[PDB]
Amino acid sequence: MDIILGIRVQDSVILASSKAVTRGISVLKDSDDKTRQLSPHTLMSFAGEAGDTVQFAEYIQANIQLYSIREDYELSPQAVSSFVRQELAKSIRSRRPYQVNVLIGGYDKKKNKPELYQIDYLGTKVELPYGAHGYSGFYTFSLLDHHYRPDMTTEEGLDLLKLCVQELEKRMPMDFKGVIVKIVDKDGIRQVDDF
Amino acid sequence: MDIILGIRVQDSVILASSKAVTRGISVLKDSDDKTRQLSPHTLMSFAGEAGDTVQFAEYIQANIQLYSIREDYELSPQAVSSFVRQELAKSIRSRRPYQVNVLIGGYDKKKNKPELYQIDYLGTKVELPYGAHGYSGFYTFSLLDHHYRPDMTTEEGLDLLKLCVQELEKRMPMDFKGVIVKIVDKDGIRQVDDF
Amino acid sequence: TTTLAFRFQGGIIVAVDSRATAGNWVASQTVKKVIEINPFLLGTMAGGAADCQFWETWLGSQCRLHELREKERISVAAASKILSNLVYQYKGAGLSMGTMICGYTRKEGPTIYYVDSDGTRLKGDIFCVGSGQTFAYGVLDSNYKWDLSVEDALYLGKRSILAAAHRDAYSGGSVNLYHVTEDGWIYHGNHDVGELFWKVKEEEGSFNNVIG
Amino acid sequence: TQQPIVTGTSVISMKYDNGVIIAADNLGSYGSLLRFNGVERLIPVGDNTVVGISGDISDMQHIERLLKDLVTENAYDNPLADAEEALEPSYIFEYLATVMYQRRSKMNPLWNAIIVAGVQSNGDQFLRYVNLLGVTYSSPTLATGFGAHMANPLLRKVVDRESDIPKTTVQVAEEAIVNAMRVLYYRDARSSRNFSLAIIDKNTGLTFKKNLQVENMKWDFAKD
Amino acid sequence: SDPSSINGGIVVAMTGKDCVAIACDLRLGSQSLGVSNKFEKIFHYGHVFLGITGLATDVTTLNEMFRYKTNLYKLKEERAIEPETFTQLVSSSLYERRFGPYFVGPVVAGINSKSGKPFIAGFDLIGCIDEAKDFIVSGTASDQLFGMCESLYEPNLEPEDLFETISQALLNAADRDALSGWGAVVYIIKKDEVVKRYLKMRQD
Amino acid sequence: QFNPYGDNGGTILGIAGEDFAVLAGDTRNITDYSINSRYEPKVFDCGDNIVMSANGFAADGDALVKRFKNSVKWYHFDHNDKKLSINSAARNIQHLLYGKRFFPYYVHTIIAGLDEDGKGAVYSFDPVGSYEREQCRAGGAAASLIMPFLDNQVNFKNQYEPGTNGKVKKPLKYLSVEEVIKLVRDSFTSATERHIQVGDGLEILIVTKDGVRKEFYELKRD
Amino acid sequence: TSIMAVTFKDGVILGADSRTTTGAYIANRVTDKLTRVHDKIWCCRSGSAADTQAIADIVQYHLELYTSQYGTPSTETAASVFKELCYENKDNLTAGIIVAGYDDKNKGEVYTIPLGGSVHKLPYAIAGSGSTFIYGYCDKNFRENMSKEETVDFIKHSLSQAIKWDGSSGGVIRMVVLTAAGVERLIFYPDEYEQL
Amino acid sequence: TSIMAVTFKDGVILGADSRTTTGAYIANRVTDKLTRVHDKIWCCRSGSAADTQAIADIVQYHLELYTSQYGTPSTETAASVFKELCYENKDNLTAGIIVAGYDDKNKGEVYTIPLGGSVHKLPYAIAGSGSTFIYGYCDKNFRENMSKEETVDFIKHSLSQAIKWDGSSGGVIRMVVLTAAGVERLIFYPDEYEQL
Amino acid sequence: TTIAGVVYKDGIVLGADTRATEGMVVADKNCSKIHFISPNIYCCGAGTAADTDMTTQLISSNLELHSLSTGRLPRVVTANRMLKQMLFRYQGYIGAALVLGGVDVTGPHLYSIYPHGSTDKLPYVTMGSGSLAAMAVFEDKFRPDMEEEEAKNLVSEAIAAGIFNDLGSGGNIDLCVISKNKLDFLRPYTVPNKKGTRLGRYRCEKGTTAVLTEKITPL
Ligand SMILES: *C[C@@](C)(O)[C@](*)(O)[C@H](Cc1ccccc1)NC(=O)[C@H](Cc1ccc(OC)cc1)NC(=O)[C@H](C)NC(=O)CN1CCOCC1
Ligand SMILES: *C[C@@](C)(O)[C@](*)(O)[C@H](Cc1ccccc1)NC(=O)[C@H](Cc1ccc(OC)cc1)NC(=O)[C@H](C)NC(=O)CN1CCOCC1
Ligand SMILES: *C[C@@](C)(O)[C@](*)(O)[C@H](Cc1ccccc1)NC(=O)[C@H](Cc1ccc(OC)cc1)NC(=O)[C@H](C)NC(=O)CN1CCOCC1
Ligand SMILES: *C[C@@](C)(O)[C@](*)(O)[C@H](Cc1ccccc1)NC(=O)[C@H](Cc1ccc(OC)cc1)NC(=O)[C@H](C)NC(=O)CN1CCOCC1
Ligand SMILES: [Mg+2]
Ligand SMILES: [Mg+2]
Ligand SMILES: [Mg+2]
Ligand SMILES: [Mg+2]
Ligand SMILES: [Mg+2]
Repeated sequence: MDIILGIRVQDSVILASSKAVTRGISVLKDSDDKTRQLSPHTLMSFAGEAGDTVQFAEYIQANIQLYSIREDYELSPQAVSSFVRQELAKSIRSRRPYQVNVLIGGYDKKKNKPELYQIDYLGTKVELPYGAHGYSGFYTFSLLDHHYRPDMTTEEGLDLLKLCVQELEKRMPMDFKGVIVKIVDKDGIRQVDDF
Repeated sequence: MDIILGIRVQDSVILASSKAVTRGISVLKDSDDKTRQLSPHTLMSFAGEAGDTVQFAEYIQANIQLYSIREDYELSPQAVSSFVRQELAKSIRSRRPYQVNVLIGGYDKKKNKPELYQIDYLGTKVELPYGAHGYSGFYTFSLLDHHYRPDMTTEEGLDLLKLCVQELEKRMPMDFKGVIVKIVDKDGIRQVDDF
Repeated sequence: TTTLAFRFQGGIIVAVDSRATAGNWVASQTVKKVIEINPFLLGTMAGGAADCQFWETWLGSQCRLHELREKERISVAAASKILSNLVYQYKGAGLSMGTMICGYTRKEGPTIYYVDSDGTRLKGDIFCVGSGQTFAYGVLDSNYKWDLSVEDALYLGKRSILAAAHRDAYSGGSVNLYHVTEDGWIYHGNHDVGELFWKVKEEEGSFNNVIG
Repeated sequence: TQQPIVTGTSVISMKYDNGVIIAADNLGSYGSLLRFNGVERLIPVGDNTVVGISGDISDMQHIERLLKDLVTENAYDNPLADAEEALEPSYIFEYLATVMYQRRSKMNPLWNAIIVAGVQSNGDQFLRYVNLLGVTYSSPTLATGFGAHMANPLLRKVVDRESDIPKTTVQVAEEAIVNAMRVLYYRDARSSRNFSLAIIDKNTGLTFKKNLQVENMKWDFAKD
Repeated sequence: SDPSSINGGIVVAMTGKDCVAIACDLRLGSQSLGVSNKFEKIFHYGHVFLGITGLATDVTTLNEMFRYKTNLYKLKEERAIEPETFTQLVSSSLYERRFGPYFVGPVVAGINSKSGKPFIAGFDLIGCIDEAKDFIVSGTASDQLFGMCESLYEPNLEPEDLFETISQALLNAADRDALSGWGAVVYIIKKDEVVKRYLKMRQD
Repeated sequence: QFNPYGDNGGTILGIAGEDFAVLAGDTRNITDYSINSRYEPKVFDCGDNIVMSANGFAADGDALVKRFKNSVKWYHFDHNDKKLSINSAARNIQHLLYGKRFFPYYVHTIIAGLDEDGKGAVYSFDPVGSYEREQCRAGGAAASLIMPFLDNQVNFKNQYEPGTNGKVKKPLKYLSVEEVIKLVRDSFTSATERHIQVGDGLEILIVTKDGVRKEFYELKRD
Repeated sequence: TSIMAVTFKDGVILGADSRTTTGAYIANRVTDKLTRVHDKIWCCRSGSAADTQAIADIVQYHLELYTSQYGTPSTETAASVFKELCYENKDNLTAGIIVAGYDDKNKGEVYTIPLGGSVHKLPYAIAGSGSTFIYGYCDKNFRENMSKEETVDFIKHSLSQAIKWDGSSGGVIRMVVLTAAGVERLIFYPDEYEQL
Repeated sequence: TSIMAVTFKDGVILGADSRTTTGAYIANRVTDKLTRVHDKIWCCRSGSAADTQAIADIVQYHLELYTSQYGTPSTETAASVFKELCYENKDNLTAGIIVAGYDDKNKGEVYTIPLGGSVHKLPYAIAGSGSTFIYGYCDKNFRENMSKEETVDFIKHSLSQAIKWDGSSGGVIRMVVLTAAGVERLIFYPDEYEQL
Repeated sequence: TTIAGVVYKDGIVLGADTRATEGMVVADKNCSKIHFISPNIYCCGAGTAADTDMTTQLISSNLELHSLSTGRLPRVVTANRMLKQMLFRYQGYIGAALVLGGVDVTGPHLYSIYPHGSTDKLPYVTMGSGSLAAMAVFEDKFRPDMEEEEAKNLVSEAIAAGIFNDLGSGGNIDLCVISKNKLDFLRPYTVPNKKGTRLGRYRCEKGTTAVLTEKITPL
């Protein structure tokens, strides 16, 4: 899977993730959602090797959903990200590691703050105002370095994200078939259906 | 360079050639014309390794233009294609071969017939009703097998070509930034500026 | 191999070629690339002949145990995921498998899942898998719409395999057709490319790249 | 996976009207070095079977012990160990064949080529081959390694098909084997002059001949 | 990678009673991709016929080369080259590229104009002459052709009996090869008439 | 490095008749340019009116045949002496072969017999156990020489009726056992002439409702 | 191969086995590895058969042309020509050659030319695969100014052992005696030397 | 390494050089390669120093435990234990061991165990890199039922030659004499053996 | 291939099989392997077949020119030198393995020449895949100074051993007898295998194949 972006604004986290699923010379699908809801206020996007990506996402989802039932409580985004990192850090020294990179965008209902975590397949975690995995970051980080402000609104975040996706459509060689965008705020997770 | 198509209809040959020039992770240009006019009624499109493509095209162009001045006469498309094939067949056993594939679309003013030649970097020549180089042919030949007729008009040829370019935009992984289209008929060579 | 399956107004169409190769050696031209799991489930086969034949036969056994245990027809989603979770366990070992789990249940309606040997599992309306997928995609994508009749859909699938049987050196032999509806699957014949090609040429006025 | 170190060369054999003959030279080579000149490579099992072994000598010695141990084990709780329930050539072969194929399938082969020669209870001639890959075959003449290329052509002129076996006497067969051993000494760089020969006959039993030598050697054409 | 099986295709030749036959398929591909179904592999220089399988650029180059050589031959000798002589010319020409060869499998066929004797021959890529009376085969389905020819062929066939034999040999051999077929041509050659027939075969 | 595989040559041929089946194979066993044996049988009666051959690497072939024969024995024990049908035998062989998917039996297997309707059957397997029922199959070294001839002469491929010129196909008339044995012998004579690993002898096993019969023919020995 | 040249009172004697191998197959069991480059200058050949023959033929040509212009060449001169070829073409050759000759002035002389292309003048020399096994024996048993019969026995015993242990050596023992009296060819068969 | 064991009238004698190398560097010039596995069963060690020490220590343990239960083991028994270790661990070991011992019943016995793990009972045995050079010499000079002084000389001369030609061998020549009389250790220095 | 030669009392007998192969397939069953060098010298050829044909032809051509200039019959030593020196120059890449036999002013001579340029001068030689099978027959039955019909039989017997026991070799047996008084080129000397008889006629009847179009042109 190719491009996954994330941006944390004033009161929300926005995750943009490409729709293309290519194998070899054929684009097999152009409407693929590269995300799983882990809990009502925590969303994880993912990209990496075929099979491993979904298998890993669904496995994490299952574990967080089990935690939610057992304790009748939602884990903080910080807690979920630390759980995910440990799973990847365990994975990297396995017989066959999970080749999956992830972004975790969550809204911490206790602190009333949006939070964005970037984690690679080695288990390298970082909290960021904006993140990306793979080649996308080479273009998108310099844009966001220029245009980002911490106090931006969700609409300003979406405009700044359009400017990222346009630059990627201009300068990247692969046709990634546009992006599905999702906003994570105090009211939960919703999909922007027109982008 | 990626996609180059050709289609011979009733009274003309139409060549479509992609505009993208990519190096690595960046699309350096999105308006590149992958063709050279060899003579007033003969056009050659080309694709292959960087540098080699243009160097080879311009070298052929120079030689045909020299022939034209010396004899005050235009070589037939059949003659130009045979000259080009020999150059590639000579090339393949060189110290460093030209890695270039070509299509030669010409209108033979003697026979009053359009002619399309497909030649690869080994010097493999074939006359065809429609041709392609690289991965494009895997999608486009089956379309043209279905839809082509020998007695089609130039407008019918352009519609059939749009259907080829749409299928390539749907199913190929690389963004080739659309195609420049050129028609070769009894009146010479002209570029379709809106496609 | 060339296998396609697509969703439309009046169900699912599934069409496959019938050739098996060992390099450039044509090993057979009368091979069955569709497994009839039950009266409502089909599986297509592309890739390793043994890997497909074995694990898709095994899939049919696991679908039977589900309906004994649960007194209910297995969902296409569940059937496809048994196979995807299986191949994922064998990931890296060198299984070669490209398959399409096509079926109907009341719960999900007509459904197609693409599953392959490196773990990818995808729901969709159109798929083409095999060495000749690109050739089939070309014809299929440019004549498709939900609108299509059962007569036109059956033909388009037949024709999209013929297309690939022609151009792809490793596809051919014959076209096996299936139509899946709410009442189950229905076989729509074995069509030898030897006779079909010349009939389709004559009647359709296509394949003008050929001498005949 | 290993590599053979100390090695034995050709084992040759054939059927004749009443039994079988088998032969092998007494050399243990260490590459090009002709290291051990007193190595016996024909190993009898009972009074009705001789197992001829080529290839790695350490693996041969292992196989020798397995056969020695097989005789011990067959005697256990067996009042007919020296009569109806004695070990047969066919039993001894099938055991070795099982072992050889098992070992190749664990990627840890016994680095040998074996010919089991003998006579069965009913008087039938037994002659069969097995090697490090578990490949088995039978023929009126059998030979391992180098002998397959030079001995078999000569021995097949005496017994070309099955119907020639009753026509071949023990004298004709023994001459052919000794003739073949001379030819191998001229032409195999990893062979020796000294060899052992064994005849297993349905009437006269097992005759084991030690310290034979290649003789009647033509070298006179060299001086020119 | 292997130059002798990139493009694909086959040639077969046979002798009969006062006649020879040579035949070839029409496919040219890039491995799996079929490109052309009009790529003939049989050429002629006077009354001598030459079939060539293998790498298609070399097939074309050698055709152009032997046309060149046989033209100069005719100008100097004041007569058309004979099959026996042409066979030697092919062998020489291939062997002069011994350590950088043309990746081809040529097949000569014709009737000696003076003696009236039917003649065929075949070559490896460096020019060793297979000089057989019965039949010569070449290409990606050569094994298949060898089997078909050995069981179907018999000596001294009349032209139209021979046509059926060579045609069935080609068609059934091609249908067991992924890189052959897509059409076929058969030449029936007699001392002073040549019949060229295109065959109807399955187009996969 | 140790290579666990080898090539013992040989060539086999199965043909299904209307109420019979044949499985033939040459009796030559080789390695490289050497002949090991001029008579080493390759096609075996496995019981229950089933004949089998596993041509290729003879050790893996012997192993497989041995395991299937044993499978027939234990099928009788475990299911009250029930006859193993040819279709059931074929599925059992798929599992035997696929069991060694990642360290294969280096052989091409063919079984022949009668189906449960009394009609002739031939099943054909790749090394890792994919299979299919056919009317006709050659396997091994000279399979590329023989199969095209069988397409032409058994299934009447590319054959049409004189006078119609390509319009009407030659009808698919059934072949008698005497007719089939002629094709097998001539197929092996052709394969012997043109393939260096084929020769010495031909052994044919014929399966009918009455049982398993054998025939043997000389082949050219060079 | 087992080869040796040994100086003695009356001149020098060359010795060799007769085996030529292609892997384990003895391609020629009666090989003549003692070759003549001049009337009384001979050589022993070990290594590639093609390389040593090609060299020996070129040396024979050079010394024939030397003789035409400057009379009989010295044994040292022959050795120098062998060296020049072997040293300058060391990357393409596998040749180990012993050069032995009889002058009247210098008497018997032995020069050995190993793989490198270096030259070494010695009282005797041993070479070839089978020579490894007789270093101990030859060093203990060699004396200077031996008689003809002693030197024939010294070579016969030495090569007998080299043959016994080396599979690459075998067949007959050929010798070539170089003295003022002339050139004598000797042969010794297995039945004679094996029982020593 | 140059090592040998030789049976004679009164029993058996083991012999060895004293050089241990790491490439061209002589890591130990006074090495003791004759090691004791029982009162009158000793061995000569060649190959990897670590492997042969590890083996010899394990054998010493096995024979000590054999002695505790079943009394003095035969020389054949000691050889079998060495063989069992060397054969079963052939893929991980580089060990060439000669086993030599004195029974009263059997007298002197010598068993050699080369790289394969095979066993060979012999009148005498030679092994190690330096042994190649003395096959010729030892075969010509060995006799059965020699005296003690003859066998000491036979070993001294043989290893003197092995040392002279092999760079991997050198230093002192150690010997160990095994007879009914007991166990005697002998040493011979360069100044003595080089002048032979 | 099985090629062989012997020196007999009056001269030389050369022998060869007739099987040419590609892969594991037999391309020619009656292929000629005994080559003309000069009227008194012939050469059997094994190895890469093209290299065998062209190497003998080039040396035959150069000896013809040599012989025209000197006016006397060529010698086997010069044929041996010219082949040897060429094969050596090409360092084994010209894969010719020859048995060279002929009769000079100096008597009969037999050589074996290897691809790398080594030659052995011998009273009997064998080469090719079938050389061991053939050499076994010579080690069994050869003796010096044989009569003609005896030597013919021995070589024929040696080629046969190769034909039957070696899969590389087959077909007929060709001999070439060379003496001072005659040259006898026997092709075939023996036909040890009959051509297999076919029990059916599988040839199709006229109009069975499907044609699209037709063209006729006269000459
Ligand atoms: C068009 C094609 C031929 O690619 C299509 O995919 C065939 C699908 C098919 C499905 C069911 C039954 C029969 C055929 N596939 C084949 O014909 C495959 C192609 C293939 C070969 C090898 C591999 O290897 C990973 C993948 C795909 N052909 C086979 O499976 C053939 C008959 N058997 C073998 O090649 C045997 N080998 C043995 C070693 O292990 C791999 C299989
Ligand atoms: C101990 C022995 C017998 O090997 C001795 O050294 C021989 C010296 C000799 C033989 C004949 C005439 C004159 C002198 N040498 C041989 O018998 C050589 C062995 C050898 C082969 C190759 C190389 O190095 C490349 C070194 C030594 N035998 C040959 O030369 C034989 C005739 N030819 C081949 O083995 C063919 N090979 C094929 C691979 O490329 C090299 C030549
Ligand atoms: C001829 C000689 C002196 O080499 C003889 O064989 C010695 C026997 C000996 C030495 C000391 C005590 C007992 C017996 N062997 C050595 O001196 C060995 C040489 C040798 C090294 C390695 C191998 O095979 C893996 C075989 C022989 N010397 C050593 O073992 C020394 C102490 N250690 C090293 O050279 C270190 N190497 C590093 C690379 O891995 C292997 C050990
Ligand atoms: C036993 C046999 C058949 O090998 C014998 O030596 C034949 C001698 C012979 C001589 C004159 C005319 C015909 C036959 N040799 C052949 O039949 C050779 C065998 C061979 C094949 C391949 C190689 O490769 C090093 C060596 C020998 N057959 C051929 O030469 C055939 C006609 N051509 C090819 O196989 C093509 N190859 C391509 C690669 O380069 C070598 C020639
Ligand atoms: Mg196809
Ligand atoms: Mg085909
Ligand atoms: Mg044959
Ligand atoms: Mg020897
Ligand atoms: Mg010829």
